[PDB]
Amino acid sequence: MKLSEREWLIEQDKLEASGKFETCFALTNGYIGIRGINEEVFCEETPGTYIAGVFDKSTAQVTELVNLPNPIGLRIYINREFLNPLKCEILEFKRVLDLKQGILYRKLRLKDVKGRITTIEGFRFVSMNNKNLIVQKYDVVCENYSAVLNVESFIDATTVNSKDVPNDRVKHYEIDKKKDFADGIYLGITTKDKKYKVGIASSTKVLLNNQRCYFNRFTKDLGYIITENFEVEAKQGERYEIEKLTVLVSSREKNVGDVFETCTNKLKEFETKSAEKLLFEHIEEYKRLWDVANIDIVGDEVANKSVKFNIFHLISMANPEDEHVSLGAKGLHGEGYKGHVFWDTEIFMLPFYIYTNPAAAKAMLMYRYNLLDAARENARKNGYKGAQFPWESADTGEEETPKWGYDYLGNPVRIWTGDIEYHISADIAYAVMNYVRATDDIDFLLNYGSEIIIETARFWASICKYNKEKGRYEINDVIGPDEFHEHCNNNAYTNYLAKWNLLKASELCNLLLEKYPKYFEKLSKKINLSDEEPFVWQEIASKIYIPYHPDKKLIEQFEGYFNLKDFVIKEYDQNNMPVWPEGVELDKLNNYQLIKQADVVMLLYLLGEEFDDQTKKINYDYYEKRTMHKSSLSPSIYALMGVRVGETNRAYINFMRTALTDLEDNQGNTHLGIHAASLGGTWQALVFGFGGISIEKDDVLSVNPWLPEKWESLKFSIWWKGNLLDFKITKDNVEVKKRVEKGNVKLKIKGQEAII
Amino acid sequence: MKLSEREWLIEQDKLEASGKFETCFALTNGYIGIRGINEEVFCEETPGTYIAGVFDKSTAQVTELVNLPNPIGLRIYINREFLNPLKCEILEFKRVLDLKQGILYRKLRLKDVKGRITTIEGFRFVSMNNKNLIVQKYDVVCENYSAVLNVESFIDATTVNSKDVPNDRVKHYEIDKKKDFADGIYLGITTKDKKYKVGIASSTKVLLNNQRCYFNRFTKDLGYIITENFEVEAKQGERYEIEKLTVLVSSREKNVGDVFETCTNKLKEFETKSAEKLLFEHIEEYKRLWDVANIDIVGDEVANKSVKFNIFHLISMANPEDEHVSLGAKGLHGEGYKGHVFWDTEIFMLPFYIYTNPAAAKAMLMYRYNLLDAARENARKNGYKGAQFPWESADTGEEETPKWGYDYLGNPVRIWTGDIEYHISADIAYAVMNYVRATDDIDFLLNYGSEIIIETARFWASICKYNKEKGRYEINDVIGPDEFHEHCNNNAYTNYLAKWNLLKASELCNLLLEKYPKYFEKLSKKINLSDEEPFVWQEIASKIYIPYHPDKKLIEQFEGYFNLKDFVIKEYDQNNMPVWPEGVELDKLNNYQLIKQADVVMLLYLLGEEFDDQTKKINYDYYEKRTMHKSSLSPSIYALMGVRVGETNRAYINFMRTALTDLEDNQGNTHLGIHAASLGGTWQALVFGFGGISIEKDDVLSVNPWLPEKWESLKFSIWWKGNLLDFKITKDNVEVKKRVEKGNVKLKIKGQEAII
Ligand SMILES: OC[C@H]1O[C@@H](O)[C@H](O)[C@@H](O)[C@@H]1O
Ligand SMILES: OC[C@H]1O[C@@H](O)[C@H](O)[C@@H](O)[C@@H]1O
Ligand SMILES: OC[C@H]1O[C@@H](O)[C@H](O)[C@@H](O)[C@@H]1O
Ligand SMILES: OC[C@H]1O[C@@H](O)[C@H](O)[C@@H](O)[C@@H]1O
Repeated sequence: MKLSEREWLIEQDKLEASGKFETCFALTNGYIGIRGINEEVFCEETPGTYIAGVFDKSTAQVTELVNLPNPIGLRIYINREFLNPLKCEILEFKRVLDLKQGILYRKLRLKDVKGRITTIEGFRFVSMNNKNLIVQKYDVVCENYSAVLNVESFIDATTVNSKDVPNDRVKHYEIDKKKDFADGIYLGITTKDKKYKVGIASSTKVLLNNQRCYFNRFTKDLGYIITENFEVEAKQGERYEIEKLTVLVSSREKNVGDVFETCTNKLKEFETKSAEKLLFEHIEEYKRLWDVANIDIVGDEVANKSVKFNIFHLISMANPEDEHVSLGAKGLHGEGYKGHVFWDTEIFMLPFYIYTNPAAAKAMLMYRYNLLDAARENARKNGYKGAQFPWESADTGEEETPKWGYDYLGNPVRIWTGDIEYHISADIAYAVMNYVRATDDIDFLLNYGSEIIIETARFWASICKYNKEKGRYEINDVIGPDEFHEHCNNNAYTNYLAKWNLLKASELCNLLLEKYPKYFEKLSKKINLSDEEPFVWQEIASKIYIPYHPDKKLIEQFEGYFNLKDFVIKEYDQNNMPVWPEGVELDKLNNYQLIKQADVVMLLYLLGEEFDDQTKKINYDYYEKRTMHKSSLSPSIYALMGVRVGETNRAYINFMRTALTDLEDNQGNTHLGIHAASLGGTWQALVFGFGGISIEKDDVLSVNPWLPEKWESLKFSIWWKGNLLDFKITKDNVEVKKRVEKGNVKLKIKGQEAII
Repeated sequence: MKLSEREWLIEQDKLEASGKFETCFALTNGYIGIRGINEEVFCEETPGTYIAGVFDKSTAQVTELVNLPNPIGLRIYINREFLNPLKCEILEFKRVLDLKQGILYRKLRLKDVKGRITTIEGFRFVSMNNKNLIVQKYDVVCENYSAVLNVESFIDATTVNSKDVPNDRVKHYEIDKKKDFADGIYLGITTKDKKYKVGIASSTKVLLNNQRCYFNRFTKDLGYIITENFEVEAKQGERYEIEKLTVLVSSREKNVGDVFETCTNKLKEFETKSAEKLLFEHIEEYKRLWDVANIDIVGDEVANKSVKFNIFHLISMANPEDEHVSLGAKGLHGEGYKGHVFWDTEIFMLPFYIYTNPAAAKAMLMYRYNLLDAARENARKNGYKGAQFPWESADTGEEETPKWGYDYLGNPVRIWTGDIEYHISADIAYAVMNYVRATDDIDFLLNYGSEIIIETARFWASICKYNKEKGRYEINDVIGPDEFHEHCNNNAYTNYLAKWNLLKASELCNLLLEKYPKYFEKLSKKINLSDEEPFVWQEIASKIYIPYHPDKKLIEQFEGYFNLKDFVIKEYDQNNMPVWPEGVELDKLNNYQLIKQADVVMLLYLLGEEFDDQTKKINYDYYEKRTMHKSSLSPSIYALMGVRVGETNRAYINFMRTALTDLEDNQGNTHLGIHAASLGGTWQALVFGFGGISIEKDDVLSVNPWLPEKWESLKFSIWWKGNLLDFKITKDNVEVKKRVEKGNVKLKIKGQEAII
């Protein structure tokens, strides 16, 4: 293995425990996730070992993505004394994530108090093609000495969730078995609710010139830590090659029967290939994905690198084979938000997959399809009809939003988002149409998508409330995307999206009846559709209230938002983020016009082909200036929409706010996990903002790019109607090339229609 | 509580993890022992939690004193984040062991990265009179803030033995059960060989003005850790009191019945007593101990204070109520030597007890008595007779000396002390007489002691070999007190002591037959003692070879020793310990005249009333120059004999070495546990060296003091034939007063009879 050039490398400065790097250096294949801890597992490190879909509640308030035993641990002892990196003089330190190859490398050259110098150089990856497999390889060289070296491998099944918060800590698993099976060591667990079993097999070997070079192997059962240990009579300057393969299998897999048998056989197979060869198979997967997803920015090396970083974590975390999971708000990179799935995925993350790997996007839509029954049950429990998707989803599709937490001031507080942040159900319907529009996947629409869109429309028809005096339908006592304002009436974003979802479902019903009558019938029989429902939906939609001041062309975020105390945003912090205005009480956010994130502007982004340029510009200007950017979701959408409305003054800096969310930790909580929505947002702002792509009413692909000052070019590729397109954007021009000649693509390049 | 004056305080300078101070501040009551870690249990700390007599082997090479779960842990959290003292600015730090009240005290004033200042102040003790009880009491003041404090009490059963050595690391217990019993938390273990069960019940509470002030208690089951948590809405300046009581019960106690029930009942009674009542009981016990054992040295503060330290640890570690344990080589203060009992106890430590609290000496000797069957089996199976006491003893009395270890160069070695360091069995018979002569405890002598002495004489008769050519009995292939020399023939120390044991045994049989013939009958039947044996002993003893090299008057350590290469000890380190001469190889110590510790000079101390002053001088002079002091048993014996031969500067020098063994860590390995022999050594150097005491034939207490230049005054007390004698030595004068009268006392002060 050879490192990629610097352009592809993300570097940690200093040898130390770091929450931030544990997140940025977290490695996943969309099934296994592993936090970027150091292999020694130092004192203050937070390990993270996750398998997608493996959730457990036990004594916690809601179900949580399980922190499984930590299997990657590896220590070196010199004559039975732990070679402790933080205890040595550091002669050489390098530590990098290689985004092109998807490996985490680390090289240490250490001088201990005895003046002995040792080299430890190696890497690890979570296999993209062997989803069960983790691979670690480290060369060790005793440069000026000879000694007995103990290579210690260990699985640590003392891990817990919420390790730093005494109230919330819980161990979500019990240890079923531990075994020295000669060829390695095994530890198996069952989650405490008993819904999942996981096996972990690990096998370490120490070689010199590809022979096993250890005089003794022993194993230790230390309670809930099991170890595998190789003693080597190490001679000065010789190259001791340590390889550790670890396999994780869960009872989610078809169909395994015994995780122990499956683990250990899987490990046998992996043993017949070399570390070199598992690596090459791993790197091929990254080639295939980068070939489409890579974006080249010329003139801004910070932007270019930060964008590779965003994309890499996006391409790493999705598994199109798994139609029973989707992407948590922090990927598989940490515990913040408990591995739950929000609108972050449908609205921020999904378009990336729609346009770069449509099979991933479909799988994540199949997650929602498969939880339709839980969404129907969720509706029924709240007095509504159709499908009411939860604000926070895990494995069953029940509402997993906590009811209690702590506010900005550390006080206990009720959490209302699960209860009344309803827009999620519309967001999923929108994301369904977005996927089908892009791919022309009619099969999906007919068999799965239509049912989702119609059931969420049924939900919206149940919650809309007719106000007779006013001759309008309202949706009252909600939270819109701006979570600062709770118990609002007629959030415009919510009302509009509901209105969109209702008209979409009618339109679909009449299309399926006219054009796909056998599919219409099967849907109608499955979900009990009546002939009147399409009309009922048209009628509610025609009269849903949108708060709107025609004289000022301003869309009011929710009724009465205009009477609330205004406030000037006067300064930015070291990371160029808004700082709260003087006067503001952080538990009275409801009384001001300050907003957390894009809300009307989010609406203007999603349903933009239905508002005029003046409107978009006017509402952009009003809200952008009142936006605190207090969610990692916020800046991407203001970069993207800034461009779209000619208000490019601040487009660059919002863009760099999203792109550096975790690399500069600009929200201060990167240690909780990757800000997964902001990754998708960054990609969207380049392609739908700077790259100037927008979709028009007749599904014609319009292109009106704007590059910031520093950028001479921007290249990116998207899938559009089954055609792979290459865009090259420069200061002056736009070129679009099809990668396969054949098929017709209609574009509107700066007001001018063009065929390719 | 109020701290004692500074003369009675041992101070740590700096807040940190420290093996040295874990040992130095280990607290014990002779049942429980607890290493001097900080409440929080920082990452580099080495907990030790032991119960006397609780030993397990499992996968280890030999049985080891078990490191049980660590029950003392206590951490504070402010709004859910750990107040970690190592992460704060330390505005104030004080940590002392109070030798007089036997409590460990710490005060911190901490300033965190958020600017909040917190004070944490308190202490802990392992109850001297309630042998199952650990008491902890801390005050917390939030000096410039208010917040929610979480007080977390934890029992950590993830502990193991030999934690920092991978080959040797062994968890010696399984967790039987954990329970939240509302007024506390419970964890029970059973050791892996199943020989001991232990219950731990702990109760924490948080009070403001002696009223429970927490709004919530909760407990957590985190695998092999259980926690008890208290949430407090803490207000600036208020003093919150945390009290933690912990009960440890083992199946070594009588009538435990159900362990959970016994533990939680005991803690319930203790909970009826205030901490101040509990502390006053505890201090009263130390008061009773110090009233006899305190030694007052004037003119030298370093020596007066380190002496308090040495006696503190001795008085803390003996439980005269327990006749089935004795003192391990490192007390109950660490895992060094695995809790094994060696000649250290009978010869070094036991005299301190014999003269300051004989009841403790007698229990220690009953430990031996109760292990005679094992000593008989040990003899038998080695092809010998009588009672061959093991070199290292634990619970069963079988030989527990490891056969394999690592030499001075780090390489695997055969350890031969268990096989051929035979002198332990005479050492025990010596200790018996020593104890009996001081106390006139005839009953012990008739019922217990005589059986020991006679069965060890039987051993010595059975190992002696007749050399027909040279006309004498020999004991060949031995290790004597100087362990640098292995497979020696006729070690003088061993031959004389065997000769002493044989003759003592004949003598006792003659006394028993004549003065107590019923007892002589009962013992003779018990052990099948025939009429002829005592004549056999007398006969073997008359012909045992003693390497005199007259009339040089020079006792050769063993035969051939004088032919080995001589080296000059020339250099010393900054603690004044001998450094190896140049040209010495540490794997060839058998070929040199360098010795580890007192051997011939050990013999001149123990059987002093049998060699003349000229003889002593000569041998002291020859051997001291050759003594490396590579055992902490070495310096005290040379101080003592030094004074006895008027070689007197080197006496003070050796004395300060044994005084400071742990406080200056002069052997470099204080972190393993207290050097328990050296404690006794120090005491004996004072009383029998500088103090001038010896016992000459016919139990005449003789006194010929020599105080060092610095010393104006030396006071101390001893029990002699049931009399408590207070002694006061000044450079010119000696006085003696009875504080308790009993036996008649035959006293000589500088050749002259005296009265009292
Ligand atoms: O998980 C509980 C809640 O936490 C808040 O920090 C987020 O803003 C909500 O969207 C979420 O529902
Ligand atoms: O990322 C999870 C949630 O975090 C909150 O801070 C945002 O307000 C929500 O819109 C978001 O979905
Ligand atoms: O415990 C094994 C051996 O260790 C050595 O350090 C000691 O010198 C012996 O007296 C003991 O038997
Ligand atoms: O302290 C236990 C043992 O340690 C060894 O180093 C000494 O040489 C022995 O005499 C001693 O009994």
